[PDB]
Amino acid sequence: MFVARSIAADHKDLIHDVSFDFHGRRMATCSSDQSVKVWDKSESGDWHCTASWKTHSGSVWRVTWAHPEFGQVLASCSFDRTAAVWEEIVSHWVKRTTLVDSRTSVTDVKFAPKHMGLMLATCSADGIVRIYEAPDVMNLSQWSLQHEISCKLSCSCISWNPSSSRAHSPMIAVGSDDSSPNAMAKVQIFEYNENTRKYAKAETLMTVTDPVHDIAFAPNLGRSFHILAIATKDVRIFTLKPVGPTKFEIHIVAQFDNHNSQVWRVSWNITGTVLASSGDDGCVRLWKANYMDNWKCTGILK
Amino acid sequence: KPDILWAPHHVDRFVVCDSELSLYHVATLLSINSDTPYMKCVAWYLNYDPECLLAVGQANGRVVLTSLGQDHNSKFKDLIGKEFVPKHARQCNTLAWNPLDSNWLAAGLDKHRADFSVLIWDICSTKPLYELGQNDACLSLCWLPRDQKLLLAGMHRNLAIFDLRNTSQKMFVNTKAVQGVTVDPYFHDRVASFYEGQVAIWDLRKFEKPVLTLTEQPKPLTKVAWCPTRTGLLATLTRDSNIIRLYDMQHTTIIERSVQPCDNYIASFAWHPTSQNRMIVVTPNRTMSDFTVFERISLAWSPITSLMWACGRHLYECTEEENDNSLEKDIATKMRLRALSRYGLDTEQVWRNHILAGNEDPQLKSLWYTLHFMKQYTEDMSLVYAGIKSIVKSSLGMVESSRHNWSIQNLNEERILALQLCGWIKKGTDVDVGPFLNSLVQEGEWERAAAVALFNLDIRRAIQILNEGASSELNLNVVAMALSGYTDEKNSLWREMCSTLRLQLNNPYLCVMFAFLTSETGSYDGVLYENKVAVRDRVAFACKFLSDTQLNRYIEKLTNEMKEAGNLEGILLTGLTKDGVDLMESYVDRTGDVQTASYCMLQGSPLDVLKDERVQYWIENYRNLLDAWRFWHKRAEFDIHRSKLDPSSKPLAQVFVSCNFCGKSISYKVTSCPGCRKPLPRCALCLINMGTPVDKKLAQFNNWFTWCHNCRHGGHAGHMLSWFRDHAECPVSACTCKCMQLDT
Ligand SMILES: [Zn+2]
Ligand SMILES: [Zn+2]
Ligand SMILES: [Zn+2]
Ligand SMILES: [Zn+2]
Repeated sequence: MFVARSIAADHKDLIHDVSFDFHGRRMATCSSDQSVKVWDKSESGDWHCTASWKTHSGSVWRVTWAHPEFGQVLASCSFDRTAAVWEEIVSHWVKRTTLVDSRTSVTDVKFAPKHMGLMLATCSADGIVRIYEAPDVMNLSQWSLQHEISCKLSCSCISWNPSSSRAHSPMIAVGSDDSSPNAMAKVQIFEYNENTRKYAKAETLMTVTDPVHDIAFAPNLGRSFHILAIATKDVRIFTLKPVGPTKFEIHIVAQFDNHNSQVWRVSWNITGTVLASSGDDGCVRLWKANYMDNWKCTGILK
Repeated sequence: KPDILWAPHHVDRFVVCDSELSLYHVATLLSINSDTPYMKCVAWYLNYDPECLLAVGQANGRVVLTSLGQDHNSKFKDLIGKEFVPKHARQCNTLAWNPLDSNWLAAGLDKHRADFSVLIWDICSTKPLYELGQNDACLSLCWLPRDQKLLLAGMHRNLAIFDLRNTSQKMFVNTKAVQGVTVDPYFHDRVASFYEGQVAIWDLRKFEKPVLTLTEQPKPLTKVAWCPTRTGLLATLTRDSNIIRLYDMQHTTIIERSVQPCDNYIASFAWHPTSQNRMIVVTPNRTMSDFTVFERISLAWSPITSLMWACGRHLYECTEEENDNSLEKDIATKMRLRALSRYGLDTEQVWRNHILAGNEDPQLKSLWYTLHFMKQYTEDMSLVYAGIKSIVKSSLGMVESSRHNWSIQNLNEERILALQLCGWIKKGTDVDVGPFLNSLVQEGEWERAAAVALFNLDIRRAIQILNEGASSELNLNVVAMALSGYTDEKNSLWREMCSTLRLQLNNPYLCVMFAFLTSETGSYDGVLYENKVAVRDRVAFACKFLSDTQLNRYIEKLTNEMKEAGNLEGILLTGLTKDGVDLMESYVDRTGDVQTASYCMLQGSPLDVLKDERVQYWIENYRNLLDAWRFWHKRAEFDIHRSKLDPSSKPLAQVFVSCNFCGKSISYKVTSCPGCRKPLPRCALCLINMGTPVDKKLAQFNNWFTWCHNCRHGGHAGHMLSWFRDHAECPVSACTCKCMQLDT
């Protein structure tokens, strides 16, 4: 039932991302010209341009937003082997702290949920995930890398757990994009035992054999279990019922090949009921659930 | 080895190369050139004139030109149809031309003895104009677009960088792949080389070793070409593969993507030079499909159920149906619609929330009618908020009967509370369901009324009811007149016939009536397990007929079934206890609704359910969702509701101001502090000390405190509002910061 439209915006170079803030009034798009720019929807529904500035030497792939409670910051990664932050001063943005501790290309950057503070997770092609901290919301010019996680493989995408119930310990999902002839799990999950005060490997999905492009976590909204979508040759949705690391009851719920190609990106709604997936077939297919608790398509857009 | 190409001057004009040359316009063919059987090498004229003019080299290796266009005064025909054979017979290998100077053109041949092989001849308007490389194999012949006296050649096992102005001047570099050697117009220093399923990439400035090496795919790569309207994009085609793999050369990692322009094997794929990244694939079955491969797509959702996706450079968006029909879209849209309609908040008559919820949903029909009943009874009255299970937990004094007496206060009173809550018995003690039946008949639910009467043992009244219903709006009287066969016979025609037809009926209520009439004595499991019939009526009938021991089985089994299935209609059985919480957890896990979860729980909850870690999470998450809506005032009203109906919730933790001499809080002379009576602060504008007295308005808004969180300068609300309306600096002299604009 989804109908399309066209957005009145003009760019020069190809852009690699789009990301709303928390309300849906500020997007942040990174262009192939190393130039990121921020739009701002107005009261009349139009989109204007507010800022733009070139980034570091590499090529930017990801730009993410932050919760409005902490101010207005964005984290962006590029092949410059560095991760950046940006704060509004009013509007001239300023660099605050370039988290440069990686010997490879930091593929992904993501922000931790609000309920625990200002953390951001990055891992590079070397296969080591880093977690950073801002233990003074006052000044953003000071960060600390507490935990380093060995992955014994590469990174493609990571995603946190939106769930904020006290029962659930913090969780993280690390992908891989290695097409080695051997077969190994390419998606793994880590937990955080407060007793050991460290991140421990919890569960891995052995059914994953091909390279993985993207991973996302469906928001909780008070549910009992968790919902996870993995980008592969086929879109797949897994649910992990809670039972050291907590044992997880894993069973598949969907497996979709209605693309005839390789899936690139996966996204979720605010509620966590509609999935939007994009692939090399040049179409965007949105999947929702039906009355029989069955996962089926709802619109194919191009 | 057929391929495809378009007219270099006309985008719409395309050429299909086969055993016979075919020209088509963008497909409708223009002409069929079957005058060149057994084609080996094909070239096109760099110059515009003549239109649809080409150069062909067959196995004989002669330089012959053929054309398909219609020219009335073609300027150059002495070369049109001309033939230029070599000095010896070598098979056709390659052929090209220089767009810099169309007069000179170069061709490649197979191995003769010691005649020319890389022979360049001008078509005029006999012999080659420029020649080199005697007794050698020229796999590819090409011209450098930039330097008009430069070209790149490929020997049997080497590639040389020579020049026209000096024949002996050349730069030869050894390599294993010399196939598919080309340089993109944008990439002047990038060279190509293909070796079966493997591809070798080298830099012109570093033409000594392969700069980049690609994976050796199993099927050999057939055709490899650069993107004619993209930067750093190259595509390589293989044999009998539906999808052609490609690489990204814009890195300086190379992203590898493959696109299938058709579902069948295509001999060659050619991208139109004029079109913007549009590719055309040709198969042996004379089918051509133009597929323009797209790039990676990004996605981003929005809190207004809107999706924004970037496909290349342009930005697009998807909206939410906007049809006011079908399934009322996703739960988020219904949630926003209910919040905008002030849903759940209207608590003076409970049941109105079912229309306030929008469409007619049966699940949000049992909840609000049950919730209305519970509140209505307790106003007159653990009593109601306990469910049927607790209500009949200590049930005693039920007597069964072998045969119904054809044709309610005799039941135990606690067993009648269940009947009262199940909507049959009115508030009063009358055992006459008369008003309920009259309301049912007025509502038009004739079959439901007939079922209620049969349960109430008025066969003649039920027959009259069915006749009246069938008077207005034909099978109703048919069933009703058929119904009079009821008896206690062992093998009655009525009995066997109705036992057969009980599954033959369509209306569930009629089926239930048939099953009850044909039910064997003692066992009534046909009626009590009709999942197509209302839970309410079945529970009420079981309470009305079943005994003590045969109710504690049915109630428990039904409650477990409803809890596992997550049916909201079972709240009447579960009640507002931990069991009801588990049922609501299943409902939220299924549907994803938190208003129906938050407002239901807050409606009369004893202070044990509200303390659960689950019943608080739903409220907190609904409040956050309301924050995403930017529905601030709706959230404020919901907070009033929750606070007045849930003592455990502690309001927000904020700032209180403290004195400078006492050191303690001022929150409960007005100007004097209540701690030790030392002067309170004063407005920067009135210079009068603050204070507030801790229908007639006791303490207006204009006299409240207000202060800058960076200055700690404060004053009355009204004076500060006026001052910052016309000015923009901190009211106190010598202060500097711009107080208002910090937050706005
Ligand atoms: Zn004081
Ligand atoms: Zn001040
Ligand atoms: Zn004042
Ligand atoms: Zn100030």
